[PDB]
Amino acid sequence: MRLEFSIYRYNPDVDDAPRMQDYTLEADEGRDMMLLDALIQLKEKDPSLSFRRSCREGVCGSDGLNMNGKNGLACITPISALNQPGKKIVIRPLPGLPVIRDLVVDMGQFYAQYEKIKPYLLNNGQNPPAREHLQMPEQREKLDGLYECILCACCSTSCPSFWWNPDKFIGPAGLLAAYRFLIDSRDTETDSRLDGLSDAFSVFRCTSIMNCVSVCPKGLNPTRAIGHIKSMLLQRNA
Amino acid sequence: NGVHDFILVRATAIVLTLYIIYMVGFFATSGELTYEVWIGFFASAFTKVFTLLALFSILIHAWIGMWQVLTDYVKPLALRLMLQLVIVVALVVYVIYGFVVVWGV
Amino acid sequence: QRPVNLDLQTIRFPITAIASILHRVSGVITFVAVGILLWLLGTSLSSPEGFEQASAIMGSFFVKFIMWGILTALAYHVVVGIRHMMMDFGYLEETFEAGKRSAKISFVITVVLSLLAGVLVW
Amino acid sequence: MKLPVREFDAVVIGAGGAGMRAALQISQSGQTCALLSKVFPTRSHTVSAQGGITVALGNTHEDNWEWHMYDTVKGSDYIGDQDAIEYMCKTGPEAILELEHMGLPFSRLDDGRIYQRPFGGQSKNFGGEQAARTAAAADRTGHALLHTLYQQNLKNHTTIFSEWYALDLVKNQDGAVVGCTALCIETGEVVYFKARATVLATGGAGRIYQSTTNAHINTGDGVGMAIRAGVPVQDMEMWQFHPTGIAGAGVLVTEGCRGEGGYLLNKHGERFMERYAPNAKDLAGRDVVARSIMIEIREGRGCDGPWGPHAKLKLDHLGKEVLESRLPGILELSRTFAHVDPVKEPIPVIPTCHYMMGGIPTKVTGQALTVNEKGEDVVVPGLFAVGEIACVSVHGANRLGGNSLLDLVVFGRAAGLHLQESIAEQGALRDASESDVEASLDRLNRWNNNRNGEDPVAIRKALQECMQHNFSVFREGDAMAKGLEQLKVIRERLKNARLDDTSSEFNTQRVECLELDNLMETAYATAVSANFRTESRGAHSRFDFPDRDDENWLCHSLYLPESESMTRRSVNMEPKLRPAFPPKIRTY
Ligand SMILES: *Cc1cc2c(cc1C)nc1c(=O)[nH]c(=O)nc-1n2C[C@H](O)[C@H](O)[C@H](O)COP(=O)(O)OP(=O)(O)OC[C@H]1O[C@@H](n2cnc3c(N)ncnc32)[C@H](O)[C@@H]1O
Ligand code: HEM
Ligand SMILES: CC1=C(C(=O)Nc2ccccc2)SCCO1
Ligand SMILES: O=C([O-])[C@H](O)C=C([O-])O
Ligand code: SF4
Ligand code: F3S
Ligand code: FES
Ligand code: NA
Repeated sequence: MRLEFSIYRYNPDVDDAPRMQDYTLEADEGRDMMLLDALIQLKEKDPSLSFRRSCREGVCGSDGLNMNGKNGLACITPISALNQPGKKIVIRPLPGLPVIRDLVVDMGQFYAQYEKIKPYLLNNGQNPPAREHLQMPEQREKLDGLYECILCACCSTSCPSFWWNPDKFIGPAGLLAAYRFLIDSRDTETDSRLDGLSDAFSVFRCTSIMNCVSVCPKGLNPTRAIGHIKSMLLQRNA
Repeated sequence: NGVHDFILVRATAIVLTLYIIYMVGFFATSGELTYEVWIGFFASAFTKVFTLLALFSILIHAWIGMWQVLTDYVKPLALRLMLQLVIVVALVVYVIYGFVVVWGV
Repeated sequence: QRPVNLDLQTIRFPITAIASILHRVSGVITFVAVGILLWLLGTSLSSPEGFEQASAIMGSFFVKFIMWGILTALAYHVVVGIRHMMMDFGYLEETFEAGKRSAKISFVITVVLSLLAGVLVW
Repeated sequence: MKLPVREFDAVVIGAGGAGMRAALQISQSGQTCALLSKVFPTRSHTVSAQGGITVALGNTHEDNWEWHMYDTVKGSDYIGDQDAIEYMCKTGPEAILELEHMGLPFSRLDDGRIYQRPFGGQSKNFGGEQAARTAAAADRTGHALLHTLYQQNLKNHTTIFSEWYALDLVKNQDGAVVGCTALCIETGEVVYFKARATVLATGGAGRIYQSTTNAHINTGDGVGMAIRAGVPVQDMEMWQFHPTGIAGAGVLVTEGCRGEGGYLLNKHGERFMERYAPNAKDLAGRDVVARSIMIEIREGRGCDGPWGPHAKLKLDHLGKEVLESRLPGILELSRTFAHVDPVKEPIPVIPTCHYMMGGIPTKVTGQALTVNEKGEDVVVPGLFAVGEIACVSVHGANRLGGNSLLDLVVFGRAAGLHLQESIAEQGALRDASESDVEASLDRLNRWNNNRNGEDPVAIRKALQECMQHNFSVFREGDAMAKGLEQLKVIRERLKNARLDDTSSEFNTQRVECLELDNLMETAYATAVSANFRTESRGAHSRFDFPDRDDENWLCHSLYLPESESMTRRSVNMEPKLRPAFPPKIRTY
């Protein structure tokens, strides 16, 4: 069976602006591949096609793409979920970020927002434990749904608030991370972290658009994490 | 700060929701709208106060809200401050014009 | 300088996002509308002559259409704003499912108010 | 100099577990350090590690680092260096508790301590009852570890060169390694990173095979770099084939499945690991479990279907709750890649190329080793290696589950603790000259100028098929000799291979071509080594020499790049804190 693609191309030493290019791929009928399988095959026939990938199992977060208008990872998006009689499969870079080449975006501003919220254990050293910090299962469960984030940027690049202020709004992924440290029992800087999240932009630009949740390949929920941050902010500053 | 906005915008939204329930109540339960029953409603101390309160609430709530919109879509600083000026003055005008319309009844 | 993919016509938006952009648009509309309603109110209160004049303006089919738009945009901003606040206060869940249901119910409620508005204006 | 020069005390090539640990440590110890990675650091293969970290914390039951030592030495089938294994198991607890204080989100016991699960090759009392010493974060431990380390590197302000591709080591006229050249993937700029210590931490090379659990980025760049610099590589024939890759996909499902109570069945529903390993059963060492599955298949007791030949891994008796809580990750992987829900059906699994026991030989300090003409060890001044790229060797002929992550942390840290002593010991190194640097670029230059040569896609497929058919779980004298011959042909083709994309802005073709040279050196070294070792030990199994030969092969095998020939190195058997564990018959 024939597969048809419309893929985003852009190379600054050749192209004046971006363009969509058509691609065909004979597929085995009785077997269903992932979009990444297709991409890798397209590259055999057009070696100039650049895209990121690595683990090919939805864990490393390399290959976030906008597929038929919706973000996800190529490596776990089956062709059968994208294919429509008489339409092309449309593949474009994650929205809102500068495009380096073809389907490769500059994630710098995404990583910058992550660093802004200080994503590392902050522990004041008082009352050191004999061995590991003791964390009861109940306290540990609070991290579930937060630490699994693969920093793929599917969520933030699908958030309008992030598009309009990528340098002021932390964005869903980052705020998800901030909350991971805000509720880690082993982190003692909760108040100080909240004082850095009180301005009009960091958290409050999130207005429950809820595009974050539907695209997360790991099934995480930024909206809910953000909601919790908002409560903590009010409990402290209101 | 943003916690301040978050709260004021919501406090005023609660007040305004009450005012709308009040004005809808009236409009939905009077039938024949003569000039006299109209002027009678707006002569009432209750209606005068509630209405002025609503205008203050709109001043605060819409100022916050319009600010949010502008700071998303209007990047150049000069054009933005000007639009804020217009909008703030308009809202203040609203409240003042509201005072003059009702104290005159 | 590097291109960016932000062609809104190539991106799918789920119902929750539609709901949200409409809430923003309805709010801007309502801000302008307040002036108009005030302009109208003040006319209708200045004298008995002002009142008949206001009724006559309300007579016009074109004006009824706009007044209906104003009331509809307002009902929309209000209802969807309440949805927002129910999430902020924990009355509504924040899962994607819950967000879809609540947007839909919000539309339904708005359409009903829009008719009650249409009736009130006819 | 016609090439920018970026100078640091240390340049760490690779930002997986090993590299990020070392960078952190080098930095805290006060030296400057550039950390290079050809992908954003959190996308390194460590991110995929599932089951956890094997280390004697003693949380789930009383434990002893000597028990862990015994298990490891036995597991390595006696060519693991005992002084190094001693260092690892004894240091381990402290090193791992340290990760917990960096915030790693371990799973927890009811009392709040780090959760440990059973895993293969784990015993109490030197070969007694089954132990549970693998510390875990559900089945996402590698993810947890890598992110925690990246976070620590952010907090320390490590200087990170993300998406730079290291091309080749640079050597001075004295033969010292003095840095490397690298290609910035975004811009195309090529630079010389000048260093007093160049630390290879580039991970494994499963992609020399046709089916592997490894990410696409595991191309043995460290092996190829060492070889081209004249640095020998060791035990290259020791390839661990994980017992349970998903049939038809290669994607791993953790040995955690068996540690939590799962087991393997054949087409008749026999739990055949009771027959092949009466003691440790499904938690026997990996070489044994992998062979057992492949025998079951070869004898027509394996199962079939959409996935191809396979064994069943039964988990459903563990229950939904335990599955979702301790093994959520394989739930996702099985549903996505096998279309099987482990809660209700067994997962179709087959042995799959997984981990590289071989690599650049090193001391405990991370310093790289070579041999002189009398066969004596000599430090390579300026060079170091840590992690899967290294061969310390703590894993010998078969690595224990859980022991790689431990290795990254223990040895990455150790290279950093010892760097000042290592730099002082080696002396000032003489500067690279301009043509010293230029030599590093030859390989890159060939690709840039070759337009009409052979198709590198066909070369890679041939290379991979060759390894799959001839250097897999069971090997044979004849087939290996023929495979080696085919590799020589393939390797000649590659010297004439074309690069079709000539651009400079994020051109991934160039990267992948560069990578293919490293697949080729790694495959070749593997094959030469596999032919050479005429015995069967751990993962290396031959029908023509079925037995373990402790009189002739109680030793490491060493591949010498200049002469392309083989030789031997002693295995160390002199632990400092307890007596050596003597070689004995190894069954599970
Ligand atoms: C494949 C695998 C391995 C694995 C596992 C699960 C899977 C799917 N689970 C494990 C577990 O539960 N416990 C354990 O003890 N080990 C487990 N393993 C094995 C282990 O994870 C791997 O051996 C280990 O993670 C390797 O770590 P290491 O730090 O040594 O290497 P890496 O993670 O692949 O990092 C490689 C880095 O090097 C950079 N690189 C490579 N080439 C270049 C060049 N040319 N230039 C610049 N950088 C380069 C990569 O970018 C990466 O940063
Ligand atoms: C009376 C005239 C009103 C006007 C002119 C107005 C205008 C606005 C504007 C311009 C915004 C910002 C839009 C955005 O950020 O997308 C806003 C936000 C909001 N509106 Fe109103 N509004 C009015 C009344 C109300 C009422 C009665 C409610 C009660 C439901 C309400 C609910 C909300 C809420 C909850 C927000 C907050 C969302 C956020 O914080 O971003 N509004 N309004
Ligand atoms: C940023 C923001 C909105 C946004 O811009 N939405 C949007 C804009 C364009 C296209 C889709 C959605 S609507 C809710 C208030 O916050
Ligand atoms: O089964 C695993 O989790 C994994 O394969 C463990 C190691 O150590 O490699
Ligand atoms: S929360 Fe989800 S979509 Fe967002 S960065 Fe993490 S894994 Fe990606
Ligand atoms: S998609 Fe964006 S606005 Fe808030 S709920 Fe989401 S972060
Ligand atoms: S390639 Fe690693 S997530 Fe898709
Ligand atoms: Na190794």
